[PDB]
This record gives sequence, structure tokens and C-alpha cells, in this order.
Amino acid sequence: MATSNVVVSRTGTGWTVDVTACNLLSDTGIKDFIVLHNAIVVSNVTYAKTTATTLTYTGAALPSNTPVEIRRKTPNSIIQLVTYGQKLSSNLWNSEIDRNIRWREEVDLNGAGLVASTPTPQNDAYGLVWAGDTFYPPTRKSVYDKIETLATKSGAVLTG
Amino acid sequence: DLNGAGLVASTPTPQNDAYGLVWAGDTFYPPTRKSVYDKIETLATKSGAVLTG
Amino acid sequence: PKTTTFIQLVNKCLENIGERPVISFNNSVARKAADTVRDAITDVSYSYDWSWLTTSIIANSWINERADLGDVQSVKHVSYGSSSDGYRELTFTDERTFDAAKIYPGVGQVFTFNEYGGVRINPYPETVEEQVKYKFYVVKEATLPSVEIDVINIPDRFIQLITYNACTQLSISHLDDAQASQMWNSKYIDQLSRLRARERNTTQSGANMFKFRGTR
Amino acid sequence: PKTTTFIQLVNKCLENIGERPVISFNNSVARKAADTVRDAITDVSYSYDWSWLTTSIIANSWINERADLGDVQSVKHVSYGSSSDGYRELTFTDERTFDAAKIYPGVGQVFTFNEYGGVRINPYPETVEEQVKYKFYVVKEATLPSVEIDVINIPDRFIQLITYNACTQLSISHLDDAQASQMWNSKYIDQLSRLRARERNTTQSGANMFKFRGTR
Amino acid sequence: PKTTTFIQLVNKCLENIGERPVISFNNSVARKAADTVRDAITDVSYSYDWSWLTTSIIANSWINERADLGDVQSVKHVSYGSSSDGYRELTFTDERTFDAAKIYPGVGQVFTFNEYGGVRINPYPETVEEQVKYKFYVVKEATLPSVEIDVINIPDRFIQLITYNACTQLSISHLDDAQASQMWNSKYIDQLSRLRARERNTTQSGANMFKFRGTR
Amino acid sequence: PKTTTFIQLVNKCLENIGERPVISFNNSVARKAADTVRDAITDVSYSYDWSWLTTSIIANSWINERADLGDVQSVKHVSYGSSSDGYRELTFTDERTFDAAKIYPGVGQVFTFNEYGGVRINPYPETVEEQVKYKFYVVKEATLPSVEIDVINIPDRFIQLITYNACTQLSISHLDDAQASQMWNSKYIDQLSRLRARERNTTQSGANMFKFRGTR
Amino acid sequence: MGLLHQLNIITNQRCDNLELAIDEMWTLVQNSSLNPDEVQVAPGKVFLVDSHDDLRPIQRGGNNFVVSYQEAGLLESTIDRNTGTG
Amino acid sequence: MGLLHQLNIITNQRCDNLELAIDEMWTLVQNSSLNPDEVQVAPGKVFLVDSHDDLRPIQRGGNNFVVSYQEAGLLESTIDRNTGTG
Amino acid sequence: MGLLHQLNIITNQRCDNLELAIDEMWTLVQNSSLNPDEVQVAPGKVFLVD
Amino acid sequence: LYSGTPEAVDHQRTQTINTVGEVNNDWRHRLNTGKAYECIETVHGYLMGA
Amino acid sequence: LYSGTPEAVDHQRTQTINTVGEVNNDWRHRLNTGKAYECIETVHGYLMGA
Repeated sequence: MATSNVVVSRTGTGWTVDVTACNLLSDTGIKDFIVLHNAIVVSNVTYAKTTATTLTYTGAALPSNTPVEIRRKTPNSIIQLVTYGQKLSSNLWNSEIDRNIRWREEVDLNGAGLVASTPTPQNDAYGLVWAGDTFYPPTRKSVYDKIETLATKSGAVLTG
Repeated sequence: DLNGAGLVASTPTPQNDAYGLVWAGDTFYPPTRKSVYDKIETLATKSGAVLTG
Repeated sequence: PKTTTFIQLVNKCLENIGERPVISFNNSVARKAADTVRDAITDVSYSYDWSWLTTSIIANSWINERADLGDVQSVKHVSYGSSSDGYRELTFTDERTFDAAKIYPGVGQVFTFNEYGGVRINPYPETVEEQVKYKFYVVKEATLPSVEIDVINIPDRFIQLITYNACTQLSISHLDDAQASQMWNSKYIDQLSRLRARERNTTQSGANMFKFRGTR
Repeated sequence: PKTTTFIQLVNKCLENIGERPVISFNNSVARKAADTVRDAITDVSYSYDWSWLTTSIIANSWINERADLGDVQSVKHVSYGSSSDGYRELTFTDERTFDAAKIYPGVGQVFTFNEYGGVRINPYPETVEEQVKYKFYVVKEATLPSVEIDVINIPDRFIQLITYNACTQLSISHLDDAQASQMWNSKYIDQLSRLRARERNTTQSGANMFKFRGTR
Repeated sequence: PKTTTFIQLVNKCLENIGERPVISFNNSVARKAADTVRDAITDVSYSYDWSWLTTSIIANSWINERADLGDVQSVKHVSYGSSSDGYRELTFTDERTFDAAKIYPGVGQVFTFNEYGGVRINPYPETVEEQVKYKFYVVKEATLPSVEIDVINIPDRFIQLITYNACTQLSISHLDDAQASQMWNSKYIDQLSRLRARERNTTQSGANMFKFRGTR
Repeated sequence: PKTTTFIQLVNKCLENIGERPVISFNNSVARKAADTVRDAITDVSYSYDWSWLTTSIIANSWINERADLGDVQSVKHVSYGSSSDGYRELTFTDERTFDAAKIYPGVGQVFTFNEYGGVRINPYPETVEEQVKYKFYVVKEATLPSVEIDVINIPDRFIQLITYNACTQLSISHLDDAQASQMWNSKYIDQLSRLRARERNTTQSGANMFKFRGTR
Repeated sequence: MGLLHQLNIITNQRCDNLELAIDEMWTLVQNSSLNPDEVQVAPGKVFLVDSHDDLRPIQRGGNNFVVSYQEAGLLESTIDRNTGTG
Repeated sequence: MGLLHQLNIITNQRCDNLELAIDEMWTLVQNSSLNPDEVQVAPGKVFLVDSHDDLRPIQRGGNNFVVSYQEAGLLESTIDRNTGTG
Repeated sequence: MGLLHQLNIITNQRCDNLELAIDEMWTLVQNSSLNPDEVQVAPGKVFLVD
Repeated sequence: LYSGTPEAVDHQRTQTINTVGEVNNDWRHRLNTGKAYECIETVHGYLMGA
Repeated sequence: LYSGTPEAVDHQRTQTINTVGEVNNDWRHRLNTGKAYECIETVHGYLMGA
């Protein structure tokens, strides 16, 4: 069923977003969305799927009028394996076909995973900023800065 | 979702594979920040390292 | 903790009523047992205001003055504010008195119940920053599992109560044995009575007949 | 939510009474189970003033002074006005007192019951813009499903109560088993009693013997 | 609404008591079931002052001072006038006091009952324009169907109560089963009690022990 | 002491109900006996505030102002301080009064219950050194053994009471003997009554209706 | 000052409870003949019913207003005795 | 001083218990017709119910206030009779 | 002034309740012999009932 | 306390926590007994007469 | 004891352990009967008059 990206602007934390235009899956257990804070993708663990039409932010306080942008991303997973002697489930068949339609519609509206944004090397200090980043490869400068503060296995000169 | 589709040039994309044997010989695939962070969290520092075990 | 799965609970109920263990809900016995276990979970949730069902939440969605709270057993209190500023309780009014005043945007002063799962607040919030400032003291419904590997969102130490209730219902349905149904019901009633008498929402030292409503 | 279907409820009742689940109402037992489920839905609707049945609506159609509400269990209150202006409650009068005054167009002051599903309002509205200003506080009837794939307009957490009632009636009718009927009736009555005791239309803080009728 | 037909009600009663479905009242079982359903409809009509039976009508025909109201269960009040002028209620007097005065044409002041289905009004009207100005507050008898395709003049939400009563009488007659008759009677009595407790002819806010007669 | 193992208790229950002792939970009867023993241990733990269950502990973990106590039957009192300085008791408040004040870091003054196994303290500690100064007077849950060689964390002089309860439930489930279940329940109830009458948390000399709350 | 405030509080609480403790109320149970529009008071009215227990007055509980009156009198006596206006 | 403090303590305790012993309360049991929003006090109100015992006033127990009043009077008499202000 | 208002309110409420608390009413149950048209009060009247 | 007005009663209720203590004073009746008023007026009259 | 104020009552409640003994005095009602005040004032008036 037809999806549409929701673009909003919120300040602080603890707010909610109506994603009825995104039209996510009914099951609240499935987190079938990706968040783009200020046109860069961020981890969606901070967004709790309260209902199929409402998301709740519980992360760090965002700056004033941050362009929060939610898309739909149907997970590539099977609902259920049918076994020997299992009844044919029309609901299950409809659900699988619907999930296929969801993924096809998302790939038609947006791209397919890779082009959700432009993967650019991010020069951020090592810490909780990476902490679950499934995009945006790190910069060699930051990698070098963090690795220099690491002991070696062979011939290590420990200090402090 | 991982590699794309079509007759388009194979520009690199950051892979989020876990640390291991897939990490050797790549020469054109960059890692992800999560992938680097997960391994770095399990390494001792040169100064003020609290060794355990 | 919450580590008991739906298939394990079904197997426990089946072995208690006298049936063989199962590996999946592929046969009629396990299907009926799963339905009975879901019914027993709902009944146990209806039996008491459990600590694992009582919580404070915000509204799922808002219409102009009606906030939808989804599927909750009941709504106890409504508060406005934040944790860093404090929460002020709203006054409950019946529908006729609530409708006697103009419905305009503002800061909530009174609230009422509208049909199923909805609370009407006057004055109502118009922005999300004001909508997220309302706390609803509700009693949640029990989450029902659907497949074998589903983990039941109930602490492991009430699984025996759920098993007693499901065994009573299974003695009624699968066996049609009134004596066994009565025995399992007696077990369930004794267990529930002791649990409700011992686990209350206040301490004995705090259980008092005087409440300080503020001088007005 | 409201995701339970008529065929699913019929299959649940059939499994509980000991019959094989069906895919359509083709045999006599399936037809009897469907009729029993509709009867049980009506019975549960008559059992209490449920929050999924209480609502405020406008009249379906108007005769000169008689507003027809179609099918409703009862009418509690009548109000005139709008949401942006407020609602003023009309005073109920018996039919003889209502007929003692002249019936002329105007703004409603009193109302009474006329025959089935009709409320007579004096003075009565003559235009649609004035007719839509009248709010009726009614208790709706449960919507009975008609075919297999119809979705029951009842939340899924009352489906077990409806199932218990339908199983009592099915034990009376199909099985002809008084003991099983009594067991199912005990289950239904117990859960109904707990539901009516716990889910009321006012809060404990708002439950009071004092109502403010303002200094006429 | 009123969409249930006599053949469908007979079929529902037969399926509830345990008989095969029928297509017409050509066989003895369907004939007896039709008679039982008519008796049950009359009995349920006698059970309560239903809103679908209470109405205000004019007299079917007039003899000099006696107005014939046909077949009505009871006559509650008599009023004189029109809707554009208002209705004035007449005073009831017993037959001996009614006959103590001269019977002359005029405007009605008192009324009494005259055997079956008749009301004597004194002074009586002599012209049709005066006769049509008298309103009788009566409780109608239930209209009994005669053929298969006849639509029963009862709302569809009381058809199950009719079915319970007809099933009690059918267990008495066709099956001679006291236990089944008792179970069906218990169902009917429970539903009738709840219906009479909930659906009254006045509102709770209007239910007052004080009535304003007058100051004379 | 605590020297009784899960396999020994299961074998004792099996030998009492008439089954051969086992060396592992390999067959259905041994598995059912193990589950019944776990249920009986939970039941005995819920039967009373046992001395081997009452204890004073610190919070397992802290969220900003909510302390998680894991799985405890109930929380009686909360205290702040150390043994070298003394402990000051916090005053319990209901959730509505607790939320009415600002939540800021500091030294705890009031506490309330939040959801399952959690205590909200205001003001709250922000460092581990301040967090470890809060004592919670709780009643622990019974530790359920998982394998055959697990030592039950219960003194051996209550193992016979646990055996009586497990034998009652095993007569209910395995034997389906209401009379034997009744005899085992009578034994269990008699012993439990004597144990609760003789084993209290205060002495007879200290049992007094007067408690000193100091002249506020 | 405290005695005056206490006297005012006692008077207000007693009035609040008395406003509810006075009214006469009835209770009508469902039946087949007595409709709630016919249950009104009249001198010598006969109720045509099927059971004598269909309409029943509500029995109120014992009122604890004598203690409130005693406390109000004690407070007034104490205030007069302290002020000196015997 | 001890008698004065005891008199004050007795007065305060009696006030604490009296503030709770005055209010009139009712108890409503679940039913099918009488909803909690319809139970209000009105002169001549008729309750449309299915059972006469659905709404019932709470019966308060015997209060031990006469002994508190007697002790307060004895303490006042003792204070006046010790001081000499007869 | 408030005491005067309260006195008036109490007097009016007591009058409203007393107007209802005075009238005497009777209850007649269905039977085969005693009709509502013949249940009247008379000195020494004997009711022919079952 | 001396003056009896709705405003005076509102002000008196603001001092209940300080004077009497943590007690409920939110009754819907706003009646004042005038006890302080009569005491002040009686002593004033006696003092004027003396 | 002589002066009746909330502060004086607060001070009184801190001396009851020494004077009356181990008794509870944490009542939420903080009223003073003015018995000491009236006794002192009566004795003072008689002494002034004498």
C-alpha cells in the first residue's frame, strides 16, 4: 500500500510524529522505518513505535527546528515458516504478498538501501555518536586518533 | 538492498559486516562506524587501561 | 523475569490437564490450548490492577480535543506538565457538563471519556509539544502472544496463576470434567486471593483514610 | 482492536463446543453457531452500557417534531448547540405534559419519547442547520455481522466474553447439556461481573453523590 | 429494523429446539411452531409496556358517547385538543359516577371504560371534526403474522427474546422436556429482566417522585 | 540447613504419589513432578512473609530516578543512610502526589511504586556512592531450581510443607483423585496454619498496638 | 485564631454533609405493570403493581452530626471562655 | 505544664479522628442499569435499578469520642482546680 | 448574610422533602376478587378478598 | 476572620495550613460564623461603655 | 504554652517527650486551647484589681 515520506521539524526530545502518510506495518514489534535527522540518516532505536501511525522520540534533545524526516523500510525477513501438516493461511499469504508490495513501493518511491542518502566520510569524535551507525563510513583522521589511544599486542609500551 | 541493481558502475558502499575474515583483501570497501566501534570497544588503551580477565 | 514462551505455557497447561506435550500449534489440541491460554491471560489481566499492567503513558494520537489511548482497560487520572516542572491533575467531569462549555485550544483543565479508548480534554492542545505534556494513568491490557516462540509479556511468577486459569478453562472445554474444572478453579481462586491480599499498590504504612486535597 | 471476524468467532465457538472449524456457514451446525453468536452479541450488548456502545449522535431523519434515531437501546440526554458555543441540556417531560403545550417551530426546550426510536422535541427545528445542532446521548446496539468475512464491531478483548455467552447458549441448544451450560454461564457471569465492577463510565475520584444544578 | 419474517423466526425456533429447517407451514411441525411463535409474540407483548407497543391514536369508530379503540391491551389517558392548540387531559371516573350525570353532546370532561375496547366520554362529540380531536394513550396488541412471507412488526433486537419464549413453549409442547424448557425459560427471564431494567419509558434524570398536578 | 536438592524433592513427591523414584527428569511423570515442585515452591513463598524471604537489599540498577529491584514479591520500606550513621525512613506517596513535584537530584525524601519491580525516589541519587546508601525492605521471590542437582534455597524444615503442597497439586494433575488431593491439602493447611501462628516477625513481648512516631 | 478556623471548618463540613443527608429518595425495580412515570405521591394513591416490593424508600445510615454539634459547642464555649465574654 | 500538653494532645487527636468520622459515604455495586453518573442526591429522586441493594450507605462504627470529651473535661477541671481559678 | 442564605436554603429543601414525606399511599397486588374500583376507605368497611 | 465576606473567607482559607495544620479546607460551603466579629464587637461595646 | 501561635505550637511539640513522656504528638491538627493563656490572664486580672 502507498507510502509517503513524512517531513517534520521538532525541538528537544520526548515528542511524537504522525507517520500515517508513511503507513507503516500494523505490527508495532516491527520497526519498518528509517529516520533522517537534518538530511543524514540516524539510528532508529531512539524512535519507539508506539502505534502503527505514531512514533515517539526518546533520544537526545535535538536543536531548534531539526528537519526530522521519516521513510518506510520493510525488513527483509520471513513472517513464518510453514511446516508439515500446517493449515494453509490465507492471512499469511496476504501478509507476505503485502510485504512484497511494501518493499516494491518503497524501492519505487525512494531508492533501495544504498541511496537513502549520500554516504560521506563523517569526521566525528569517537564516542556514542557512532554507536549503531549503519551508514556514513568513518574518516581516516578519526580512526587514526582513536587507534593511537590503543595498546598493541606485541612490544606494547603501556603508560599511565 | 545491499548492492543495488542495474547496469550501473560499482561505486563502493560502506558495508556493515561484523569483524572477521570478510575484512581481508577488500581494497575498495570502507567499513561502517558501527563496525569499527564494536571492535574498538573490545581493545585496551595505551594509557590508563583497565585490563580484566 | 519475562522468559516464558507461549509454546512452553501451552505445554504446561496440556501436561497439567493430562495431554501429551506438543512441538507446534499444528494440531487441533494445541490450537485449542493456545486459544484457551490467550483467554486465560486476558482473564488474569481483568482479575486485578497488576503492577505489570499499571503505567503512565501519553496519548497515541490526537483529534481536535479527543486523545486516543488505544486499548486500555481503564483510565484513572490525567495530568499536565513535565517531570522537570511537576504534574497538575485534571478534574474529571461527566459528558453533559463537559459539553456545556466551549471547546477551544489551550491548557487542559477538565477531561471526560468519549466512547471507547478516548479521553476528551478541555481546553485542548493544538501542538505536539503541548500534546506530549499530558500524562494518562491507565491500566494496560495484557499483550496476547500469536506464535510458538512469542515471549509472554508477563513476569514468570504469575505463570502458575495463568496456568491454573487455563487449566480450568481446558477442563471445561477439552475434557468437559466439572470436578477437575472446580479443583483447578479452587487452586486459581486461592492463589489469586493471596496474591491480591499481599501485593497492593500502596504500603501498609501509607494506607490511610485521609487524603490531602488542597484547601480551596 | 476491532480485527475479529464473524467466521473466526464462529470457529472459536465450534471448537469450544466440540465441533470442527468450518470455512463457511454451509452446514446446520455452522448456521446454528452463527445465529447463536449473533444472539450472544446482542445479549452482551444488553448486559451493560459499554463504552463501545455509548456515544453522542445526531438524528438520522426528522419529521415535523419527531427526530428518528433509528435503532438505539435507550436515549439518556438531549442537548442543543454546537461545540464552539456549548451545549445546553433539554428537560425531559412525560408524554401527557409534552402534549399539553403548543407544538411550534423554534429552539428546543423539552423532549419526550414517541413510540420506538423517536424523540419529540418542542419547540422543533424546521431547517437542516437547526436540526444538526441537536446532540443525542444514546446507547447504541451491537452491530450484528451478516456474512463470514464481516468484521465484528467489538474490541478483541470482549470476544472471550461473547464466546462464553455463545457457548452457554450452544450448550443449551446443540449439546443439550445443562451441566456444560452452567459451567459456561459461570465463566461468563464471573468475567462480566469483574468487567462491570472495574470498567465504569466515571472515575473513582469523580464518583460523588453531589451534582451541581445551578440555583434556579 | 423490522426485517425478520415469520418463516425465519419459525426456522430459528426449530433449530434452537432441535428440529430440521422448513420451507413452508405445510407440515405439522411447522404448523405447531407457527402457533407457538404467535403465542410467544402475544406473551412477550403482555410481558411489558414496550415502546414499540405504546402509541397515541384516535378512536376507530364512535357510537353516541362510546368510542371503540379496537383491540388494545390498556388505555392509559385521554386528551382533547390539537397539536397546534395543546391537549387537555380528561379525568377518569368509575362507571357508577359516570352514569350519574346526563349524557349530552359537548366537549369532553370525563371518561370511563365500557366493557372491551370502548371508552365512554362525557360530554361526547357529535361531529367528526370534534371526534378526531380526542387522543387516546393506549398500549397496542402485538400484530400476529399469518403466512410465511409476513414481516413481523417487531424490531429485530427483540426477535431473540421472542425465540427464547417460543423455545420454552416448544420444549413444553413438541418435546415435553422439562429441563430444556427450564433452561430456555431462564434465558428468557434473564434477558427480559435486563431489558425491563434498562429500557424504561422515562429517563433517570426525569424519574422523580414529584409530579405537578395543579394549584386549585 | 539448605542441603535438599531438586531431584531429591521430586523423588520424594513421586514416592508419596505412588511413582518410582527417578535419577533424571527424562520421562513425562518426572517432568510434571518437577514443574509441580516449582509451582509448589512459588505457592509456599506466596503463602507467607517467610523469614528466609524477608531481607534488606540495595537496588540492582538505576535509571535516572527509578530504581529496579528485580523480581520481589513486595516492597515494605525504603531507607537512606549507612550502618555507621543510621537509616532514615522515606515517606511513601501515591503516584499522583509523587508526580506533582519536580524531579531533581538530591537526597531521597519520598518514594512510590512504578510498574513492576521499580521504586521511584525523589529526590534521586546520581552517583553510585549515593545510590548504594538506599536500603529496600523487600520480600524476595522463591528461587526456583532448574536442574536435578540444584540445591533448593529453602531450609530443610519447610521441605515437608513444600512436599505436601506439591502432593496436593500432583493428586490434582496426575492421579485425578479429589479425595487424595483433599487429604494432602488438609495436611498442608494444618501445618501452614501452625507455622504461621508460631513463626512471626516480632516477639510476643514486642507485639504492641503502640508505635512511636516522634512528635512532628 | 486556630479555634475560630476550626469552628468554621466544622460548620462547613457539617453543612456539606447535611446538604446530602436530607433528601428523600426512592428505588424502583423492573416489573411488568408499574412504570416510572406513574410513581408519584398523592394523598391516598393506590399503586397498581404485581409485587409489593417494587418501589422502596432508600434507608439512610446513622448520621454522625451529633459529634459535630458537640465539637462546635465545645469550640464556641472554649472561645468565649478564653476571650472573657462569659 | 504536663496537664496542658495532655489537653492539647487530646484535642488534636480528637480533631484528627473527627475530621474523618463526619463524611457520609455510599457504596455502589456493579449492575446492568445503575451507572455511577446517575447516582446523585435529589429531593424525591427515583432510582431506576434492577436490585434494591445496588447502592448502600456505609455504616460507620461506634466512635470513642465520649471518652475523649470526658478526659478533656477532667483535665480542664484539674487545671482550674490546681491553679485556683474556680 | 451567608447564614441567612443558608437558613433560607435549608428551609426550602426541608419544605420540598416534607411535601413528599407526608402523603399516604397503598399498594394493590393483582388478584381475582379485589378490584381497584372498590378499594376505598370507609368506617367499618369489610374487604371481600381472597 | 473578623469581617464576613466571600473575599474574607477566601483569604481565611489561605491561612488554614499555617494556622490549623495539614487539614482539608476545600468545602463547597463558604460560611462564616461571625464568632470573631461578635467577640470583637462585644468587647468594644463594653470598653466604650467603661 | 501561654502564647498561641503556629510557632509556639511547634515549640510545644518539641517538649512533650520531656514533659508528658514517650507519646505521639505528630497530629496534623495544630490547635492550642489557650487554657494557660486564660489561667494566666485571670490571675493577672485578679492580682491587678487587688
